[PDB]
Amino acid sequence: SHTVKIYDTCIGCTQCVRACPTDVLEMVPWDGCKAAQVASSPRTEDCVGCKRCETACPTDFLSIRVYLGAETTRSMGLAY
Amino acid sequence: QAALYTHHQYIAIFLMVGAFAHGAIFLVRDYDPEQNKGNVLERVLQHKEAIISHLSWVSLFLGFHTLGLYVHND
Amino acid sequence: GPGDFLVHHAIALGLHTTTLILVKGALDARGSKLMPDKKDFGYAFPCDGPGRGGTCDISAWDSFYLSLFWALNT
Amino acid sequence: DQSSYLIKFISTAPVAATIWLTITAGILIEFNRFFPDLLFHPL
Amino acid sequence: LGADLTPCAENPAFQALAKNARNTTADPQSGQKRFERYSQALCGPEGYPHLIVDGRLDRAGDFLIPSILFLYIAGWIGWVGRAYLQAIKKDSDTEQKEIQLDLGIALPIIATGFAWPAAAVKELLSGELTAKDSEITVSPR
Amino acid sequence: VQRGSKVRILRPESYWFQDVGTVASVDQSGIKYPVIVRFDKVNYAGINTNNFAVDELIEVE
Amino acid sequence: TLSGKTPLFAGSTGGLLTKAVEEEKYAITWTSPKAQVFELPTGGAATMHEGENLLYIARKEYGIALGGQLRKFKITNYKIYRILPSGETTFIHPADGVFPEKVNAGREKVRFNARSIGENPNPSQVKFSGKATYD
Amino acid sequence: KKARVIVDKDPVPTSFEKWAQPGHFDRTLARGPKTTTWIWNLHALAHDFDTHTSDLEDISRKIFAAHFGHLAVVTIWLSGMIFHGAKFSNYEAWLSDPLNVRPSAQVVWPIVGQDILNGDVGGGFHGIQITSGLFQVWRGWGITNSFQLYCTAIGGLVLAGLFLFAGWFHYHKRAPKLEWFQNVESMLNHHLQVLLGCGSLGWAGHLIHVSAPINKLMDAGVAVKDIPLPHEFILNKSLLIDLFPGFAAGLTPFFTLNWGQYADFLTFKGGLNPVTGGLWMTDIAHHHLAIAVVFIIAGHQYRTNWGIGHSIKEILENHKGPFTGEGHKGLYENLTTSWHAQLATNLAFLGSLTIIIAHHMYAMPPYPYLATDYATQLCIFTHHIWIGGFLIVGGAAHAAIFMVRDYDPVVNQNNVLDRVIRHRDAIISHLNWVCIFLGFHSFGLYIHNDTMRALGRPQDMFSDTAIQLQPVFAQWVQNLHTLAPGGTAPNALEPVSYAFGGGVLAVGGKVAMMPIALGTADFLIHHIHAFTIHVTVLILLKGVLFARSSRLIPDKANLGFRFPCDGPGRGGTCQVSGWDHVFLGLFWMYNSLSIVIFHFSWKMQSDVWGTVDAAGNVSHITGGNFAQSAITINGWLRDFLWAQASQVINSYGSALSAYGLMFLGAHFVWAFSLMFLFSGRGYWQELIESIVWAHNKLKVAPAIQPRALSITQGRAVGVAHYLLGGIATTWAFFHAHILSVG
Ligand code: CLA
Ligand code: CLA
Ligand code: CLA
Ligand code: CLA
Ligand code: CLA
Ligand SMILES: CC1=C(C/C=C(\C)CCC[C@H](C)CCC[C@H](C)CCCC(C)C)C(=O)c2ccccc2C1=O
Ligand code: SF4
Ligand code: SF4
Ligand code: SF4
Repeated sequence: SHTVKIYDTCIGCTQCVRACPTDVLEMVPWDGCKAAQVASSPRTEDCVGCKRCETACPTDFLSIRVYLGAETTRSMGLAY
Repeated sequence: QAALYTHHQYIAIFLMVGAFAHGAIFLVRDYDPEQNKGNVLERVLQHKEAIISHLSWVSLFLGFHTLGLYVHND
Repeated sequence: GPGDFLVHHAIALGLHTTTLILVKGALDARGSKLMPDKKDFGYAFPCDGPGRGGTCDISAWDSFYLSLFWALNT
Repeated sequence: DQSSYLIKFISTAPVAATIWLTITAGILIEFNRFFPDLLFHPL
Repeated sequence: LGADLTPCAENPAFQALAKNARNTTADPQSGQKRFERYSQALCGPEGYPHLIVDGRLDRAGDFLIPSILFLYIAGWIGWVGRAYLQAIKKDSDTEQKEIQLDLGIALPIIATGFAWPAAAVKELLSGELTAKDSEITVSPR
Repeated sequence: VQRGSKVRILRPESYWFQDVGTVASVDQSGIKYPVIVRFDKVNYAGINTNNFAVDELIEVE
Repeated sequence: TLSGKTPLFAGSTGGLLTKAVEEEKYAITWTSPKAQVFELPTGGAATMHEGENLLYIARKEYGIALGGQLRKFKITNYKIYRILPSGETTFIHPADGVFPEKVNAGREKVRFNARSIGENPNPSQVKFSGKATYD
Repeated sequence: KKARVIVDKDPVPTSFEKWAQPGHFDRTLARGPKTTTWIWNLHALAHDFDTHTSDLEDISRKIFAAHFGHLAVVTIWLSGMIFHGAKFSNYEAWLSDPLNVRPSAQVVWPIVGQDILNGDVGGGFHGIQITSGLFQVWRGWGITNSFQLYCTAIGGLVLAGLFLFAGWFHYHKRAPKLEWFQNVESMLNHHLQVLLGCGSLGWAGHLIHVSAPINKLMDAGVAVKDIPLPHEFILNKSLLIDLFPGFAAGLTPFFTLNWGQYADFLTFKGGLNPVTGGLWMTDIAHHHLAIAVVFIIAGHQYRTNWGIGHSIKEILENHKGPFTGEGHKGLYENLTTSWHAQLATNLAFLGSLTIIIAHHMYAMPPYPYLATDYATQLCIFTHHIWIGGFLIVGGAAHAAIFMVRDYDPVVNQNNVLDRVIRHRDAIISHLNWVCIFLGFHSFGLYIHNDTMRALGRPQDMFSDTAIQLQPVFAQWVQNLHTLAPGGTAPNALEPVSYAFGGGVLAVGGKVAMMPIALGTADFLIHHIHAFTIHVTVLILLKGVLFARSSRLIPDKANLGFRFPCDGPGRGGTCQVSGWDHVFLGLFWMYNSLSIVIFHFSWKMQSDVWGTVDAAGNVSHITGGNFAQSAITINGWLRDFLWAQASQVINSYGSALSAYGLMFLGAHFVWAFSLMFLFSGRGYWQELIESIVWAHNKLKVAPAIQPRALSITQGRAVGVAHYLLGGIATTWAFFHAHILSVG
C-alpha cells in the first residue's frame, strides 16, 4: 500500500479529508494549530495514491504527503 | 568506415547520457551534504540556477541563430 | 567551408541542449521550487500528481528520458 | 469615457504587439524595398 | 582567407551568376546592383560571397559592423523592457500594467532607450544592476 | 515581528524562501507556526499566504 | 445484517466482476425520504426507494463517490460495508459513526511526523537501513 | 404553444469599457493575471459561454450573435476570393482558353526576391496558380467578365456588413428570449423550406435562366464578348428559345402538368458534358428544381401555429421497441436544453456530409473544366475530406462535453442514451476486438506482402497476380450502376459517374473521368480505411461513453470534461478525461484521413487521370503502378512518397519554390510538436525556475509569474502543431506534385 504522512505544518483546514475519494484520512484532536485538529491517515490500505489530498492542502510546502509504495488490488483501483 | 564511425558515435552518446543519469542517481541516493560540507560539489549545487540559466542561454543562442542562418539560406 | 561551419554550430547546439537537460536533471534531482522534497521520492517516479499546476516528468529519471531524444538527435 | 477605453484596448498586450510588430515589419519591408540585398555593410 | 576564396570580381563563377542575376525588387537593375555590391566580398569556388567574421577590419562590414548595430538595438529593447518592469513594480496594480501597457510610463522609457550603454555602465558601477543571491528565491539544495 | 512588518523567509522548502512577505497577524498562543505572512506573488498552488515560526523569519523593514 | 431493497434500474455491465466472489465486495446502505433518480457509480440512472436502499459495489471509491452524490440529495445516513467471500461483513465508513472531516474525540494521530517536511533526513543517511526518509 | 417573435429590448449596453477589461466574462479571470496561465485561460475560456453565465437564455443570445459574427467573416472571405478574382486574376484569359491557361488569383509583391512565386500561369499573366476551383465555380455561375465579380464582391461586403450589424443588433439591441430559440419545429420548417428549399428553387432559377444558356453558348465555342449578358436571355426571349426550344411553350406546361415540354432544359442525361467534362447544366437545373420541391414539401412536416404537422417530441417518444426500453423518450429534452447536444449532432453529420461531398464531387465533377484540372480535383477532395474529419471529431468532443455538463439522469432513464451507458463495456470491448481484427487482417496483409516480396516470394503475396482478394461486392455494385441507364434508371442516358463504368470520357488530351477498376490493392486499402475509421470511433466513442465515469474513476463527471488526470494513483490515470479521448482521436483522424487522401491521390494518378491518344489509348500519370506497388508499405514509401516528392524537393529557384519551403517548414512544425507531446509540465516548470532566477538576479523578473503550459495545454499545443505540421506537409507535397504532373 501507499504511505500518507502528515507534518506538523498542518492548519487543520480538513480539505485533504474532504478531497479523499477512499476515506483514508480523518481529523483527530490536536493542540498544534489554532483549528485544534490535525489530519491523520488511519486507513492507508484504502489509499489509491491519487494525491487529491496534496492538491487540497493549502500549506507551503504541503502538510500531507503520499509516498507511492507496494501496489495492491485496492491501491491499483481494480474492480477485477 | 561509415559503419564504424556511426557505431562508436552512437555508443559514445549512450555512455555520455548514462554518465549524467548515474550522476543524478548519485545526487538523489548517495550524496551526503554533511560529508561534502564546503567543498567544490556543495558550491556547484549552491549556484545550480546560474549554471542551468547560462546553459539555457547558450542553447537558445546557438539554436535561434543556427536555425536562423539555415532558414535564411534555405 | 560554410557547410562545415553551420553543422558544427548545429552539433554545439546539440551538445549544449543535451547537457542542459541532463545537468538540470542532475542538479534538480534532490529538489526544486515545484517539488522541494524530490530526494524523498528517489530517481524514477511518474510525477507528484496534477496539483501545484501539474508535475508530469518532474523526476531526475524524466530528464534522462528527455535527454536521450536530444542525444539521438545530436 | 469611451476614448480612454479604446486607448486601454490599444495598449493591451496583443493589440499593442500587433501595432508595434506591424510598424517594425513595415520599417524592415520598406528599407529592403529601397535598399535590397544588403548581405553586409559595404566599405 | 582560406578554402579557395578569391575576390568576387575575379571569380569566373561569380561573373557567370551576375549575368543571370534575378531582380530582388521592382527595380529592374536590382539584380545587377546586387552583384556590383557583392563584387567587393570574398567568393568561394561556386561564386557565392563568403563572410569573414574573425574581426579583420577590411571585412568589418561582414560581421563586426552588423554585430555593433544589433547589440545597440537589442540592448535598447532589453534596457527599455527592464526599465518599464522596474517602473510598474513601484505601482499598486503591477500585474495589470504587464498585460495592459501604461503608455504614459512606457513611451518616455522607449524614447530615452538610445542612451542604454551609459545607463547600463552607471547601474553596473552602482550595484543597482543585480540583486543579492541571499535576497533571490532558490530551490532547496 | 508583528502586524505590518516585512519579513524574509528562511524555510528552505517554502516557495517564498528568501522572498519578502508582510506579516498579516501573529497568533498569541503556544502554536509552532503562529506568524501568518502574506506575499505579493502566488505559489504554484496559487495561494499567497502561509504560517511560519518566528525563527523562520528575518524582519527587514 | 445488511437491510435495504436494491434500487430500480440498478443493472449495467459496469457492476460486479469475479473479484466480488473471489477477493472482496462492498455494499452502501442509505435511507431516502422519497423515491428519486440518481446516477450509478459505473453509469446508468437508477431509482432510490423511499426507505432503506442497498447497492452492492466493486470498490470502496464507488461507495464514497455515491456517498458524495447522496449528500447532494440531502442524505448523510449512508453506511459502506466491506464483504469478504466468507460473508464477513465489516462496517468501514463512517468508521466510528462520525464523518472523518468532522473532529471526533477518541481518534489518535496515525502517521504524524512532528517536523516540517523540509526536516526529513537525506536518502544517504537511511541507506542500507530498513527505515525510509519519511519515517 | 405558438411559435412567435419575443425579444428583450436593450439587454446589453454597447460600450468599449469591457474591451479594456480582459477576462471580464469569467469571475476568476476578472480578478486579473497573477501567473502566465491566466493569459492562456483567457483565450481557452473566451467562447466557452456555458462557463460565463448559468442562464441558458443569455448563452443562447451569445451563440446567436457569435454566429452573425462568423457569417460576417466567412462573407468577408468569400467576397475577398471573388474580389481577388475580379482584380488580381487571369479569369477572363482562362474563360477564352480553359484547357491551356492555368487559374491564378494571387499576385505577390516584388520584395526580397519573392516575385519568383509569380510564375507564368498563361493568359499573359504572372501569379500563384490557385487550386480552390473558384474559376470553375464562376464559369458554372455564368460569370463572363471582371465587372460581374466586382458587383458580387461589393454585394458580399454589404452582406458581411449586414451580418455584423445583425450580430450586434440581435445581442445589444433586440435579443430573442429562450422561448424563441426553443421553437425547433418552426426553425426546421423555415430552414428546410426557405434556407434549403427556396435557396435550391432560387438557384434552379439562376441555372435555368442564366447559367445553362451562357454555358451552352461557351460550349458551342462562342467568344466571351459575343455571348449576350445574362439579363438579355430574360429581356430577349428569342436568344433563349434558340438554345432551349422548350421556353417557346411558356409557363402554361408547368401549371397543366405537361412537364415533358421542358425536357430540353430540364434533362436527366447523366454522365458529363463532353466539351467541358463537367455535369450538364440542364441536369443540375432539374436536380435543384427537384431538390427545391422535396425540401419545400419536407419543411411542412413540423407543427408550428396551425395544429397540422408533427411534434418531434411525440415522434421520438413513439419510436421505442422491445430491445430499447423507453426508446427515444427524453432525447427531445437533451436536444432542446443542451447547445452541446445540437453542436455534437450538427458537427458529426456536417462532417460526414463534407466527406460525402468530397467523394461525389470528384466522381461527378459538377463544374465546367474541373475534371481535367487535376490540381483542383486533388486539392478540393483532400480539403473537404480534412474539413469533414475535423468536424466529425468536433461532433465527438461536444457529445462528450454534453455527457459531462448537460446530461440529466432523470430525463434520460431507460431511454436509448441511458441503455447504451449500461452496456458501454460490451460496446467498447466488441469495438476494441473489431479494431484488432481489422488491424491484423488489413495492415498485417501489407506486412505479409512486404516480407514475401523481400524474401523473393511474389507468388505467396496478396496480389492480383498471386493470392487474390477481389472486392467482389464493390465490383458487383459498380456493374449495377453501369447497367442502370436504360435498365433500373430507364430515363438516364449515361451512368451518374463514369467511375462506376461506361467509357473513358476525355476533354482536351486529358481524361476527365473513366471507370475506376477495383482489385486486390483496392480491397486492401478499403479494409485499411475500415480499420482506421473503427479505431478513431473506438477512441471517440470510449471518450463519450466513459466521460462521466469508469471502473477506474467513478466521479469523473465532477473532475469535468477537460482535466489532465486524477494523479499517479490506481497505477496512473493520465488522459482519462473526455477531452483527452478527443486529443487521441485527432491523431487517429489524422492517420485515417492521411491514408484516404494518399489512396485517392495515387489511385487517380495511376488508374484514372492521364493523356488520351487520338486512337483512344489512355497513358496514366504514374502508368498504373498502383496494382503492384500499393500492396506493400515499401511500394507506398518508394512509388508514392519518394517518387512524387521529387517535384516539391526540386522546386527551389522556380515558381513552386514556396511549396518546397512550406514542405520543410511543415516537417519542422510537425517535429516541434513532439517536444510538447513526449515531454511533461514538471520538467519545463523546473527549467523556468532557473531562467526566472537569472531574471530575478538582473531585476527583470515579471510580475505575471512565468508558468510552464498546463498539462492539458501541453497536449493541446502538441496535437495542434502535429496536425498543422503533418497536414501542411501533405498540402505542400500534393500542390508541388499535381501543379507539375496534373
Ligand atoms: C556502463 C555500465 C552501466 C552499469 C553497470 C549500469 C547499471 C545500472 N544502471 Mg545505468 N546506464 C548506463 C550504463 C550502466 N548502467 C548507460 C550507458 C545509460 C544511458 C542509457 C544508463 C542509464 C540508466 C537509467 C536511466 C537507469 C539506469 C539504472 C541502472 C541500475 C539498474 C539497471 C536495471 O536494473 O535495468 C534492467 C535492464 C533493462 C530494463 C534493459 C532493457 C533495455 C534494453 C536496452 C532494451 C533493448 C531493446 C531490445 C532488446 C532490442 C530489440 C532488437 C530488435 C531488432 C527487435 C544499475 C545500477 C537504473 C537505476 O535506477 O539506477 C540505480 C535507471 O533508472 N541506468
Ligand atoms: C524540430 C523539433 C524541435 C525543435 C525546433 C525544438 C526546439 C527546442 N527544444 Mg525541444 N525537444 C524536441 C524537439 C524539438 N525541440 C523533442 C522531440 C523532445 C523530446 C521530448 C524535446 C525535448 C526538449 C527538452 C527536454 C528541452 C528542449 C529544449 C528546446 C529548445 C532549445 C533551445 C534552442 O537551442 O533553440 C532556440 C529556439 C528554437 C529553435 C525554437 C524555434 C524558433 C522559432 C522557429 C522562431 C519563431 C518565430 C516566428 C516569427 C513565429 C511564427 C509562428 C506564428 C504562429 C507566430 C528549443 C526551443 C530545451 C530548452 O528549452 O532550452 C532552453 C530543453 O531543455 N527540447
Ligand atoms: C525586458 C524583457 C527581457 C529582458 C531584459 C530579458 C533578459 C534576459 N533573458 Mg529573458 N525573456 C523575456 C524577456 C526579457 N528577458 C520574455 C518575454 C521571455 C518569454 C519568451 C523570456 C524568456 C527567456 C528564456 C527562456 C531565457 C531568457 C534569458 C534571459 C537572459 C539572457 C538573454 C536572453 O537569452 O534573451 C532571450 C530572449 C528571448 C527569449 C526573447 C525575448 C522576447 C522579447 C523581445 C522581450 C520582451 C520585450 C518587451 C515586450 C518590451 C516591452 C517594453 C515596453 C513595455 C517599454 C537575460 C537576463 C535566458 C537566461 O536565463 O540567461 C541566463 C534564457 O534561457 N529569457
Ligand atoms: C461550429 C464548430 C464549433 C463550435 C461553435 C465550437 C465551440 C466550442 N468548442 Mg468545440 N470543437 C470543434 C468545433 C466547434 N467548437 C471541432 C471541429 C473540434 C475538434 C478539434 C472541437 C473540439 C473541442 C475541444 C477539445 C474543446 C472544444 C471546446 C469548445 C468551446 C470553447 C472553445 C473556445 O473557447 O476556443 C478558444 C480558442 C482557442 C483556444 C484557439 C484555437 C486555435 C486552434 C487550436 C488552432 C488554429 C490553427 C489554424 C487552423 C491554423 C492557423 C495557424 C497560424 C495562426 C499559425 C466552445 C463551446 C472546449 C470546451 O471546453 O467546451 C465546453 C474544449 O475543450 N471544442
Ligand atoms: C506504427 C505506429 C503504431 C502501431 C503499429 C500502433 C498499433 C496499435 N495502436 Mg497505436 N498509436 C500510435 C501508433 C501506432 N499504434 C500513435 C503514434 C498514437 C498516439 C496518438 C497511438 C494511440 C493509440 C490509441 C488511442 C489506440 C491505439 C490502438 C492501437 C492498436 C489497434 C488495434 C490493432 O490494429 O492491432 C493489430 C496490431 C497491429 C496492426 C500492429 C502490427 C501487427 C503485426 C503486423 C502482426 C504481428 C506480427 C508478429 C506475430 C509479431 C510477433 C512475433 C515476434 C515476437 C517473433 C494497435 C496495437 C488502439 C487500440 O488499442 O484498440 C484496439 C487505440 O484505441 N493507438
Ligand atoms: C516546450 C514546452 C513548454 C515550455 C513552453 C512554454 C512555457 C510556452 C511559452 C512560449 C510563448 C511563445 C512565450 C511568449 C512570451 C511573450 C508573450 C512574448 C512577447 C514578445 C512578443 C510580443 C514578440 C511547456 O510549458 C510544456 C508544458 C507541458 C507539456 C509540454 C511542454 C513543452 O514541451
Ligand atoms: S492519495 Fe488519494 S486516496 Fe490516498 S489519502 Fe490522498 S486523496 Fe486519499
Ligand atoms: S494536511 Fe493540509 S489539507 Fe489536510 S487538514 Fe492539514 S493543512 Fe488542511
Ligand atoms: S498526467 Fe501528469 S500529473 Fe497526471 S498522473 Fe500522468 S504524469 Fe502524473
